[PDB]
Amino acid sequence: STAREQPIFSTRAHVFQIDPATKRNWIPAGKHALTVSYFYDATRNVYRIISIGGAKAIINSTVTPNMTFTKTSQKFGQWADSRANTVYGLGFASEQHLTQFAEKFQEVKEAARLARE
Repeated sequence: STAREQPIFSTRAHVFQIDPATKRNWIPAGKHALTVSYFYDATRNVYRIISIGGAKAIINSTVTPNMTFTKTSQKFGQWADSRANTVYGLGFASEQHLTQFAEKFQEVKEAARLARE
């Protein structure tokens, strides 16, 4: 619990990102399903969504007080990251998995809100 980086939640999902030019077409990021997790950075007092693929951080989004995750199908969800200047999309294996990720997003945003004070 005293770790610099504390794992919070991990799940599997295929990752995508909206095309930066028109923000209409979805572009797969790392074709295969990857582990997507929420971590608590005790060094910066922030929560982050991280996903590693091909020795690269396909996702490293800091969860801010007004960042929102929206379900756009029964198994897909997305969120805009204004800091990173992109939009991430996740395709889960089931509706239950999407629900799990979304509920954790909300629980973690609450922390960020209090974290911001």
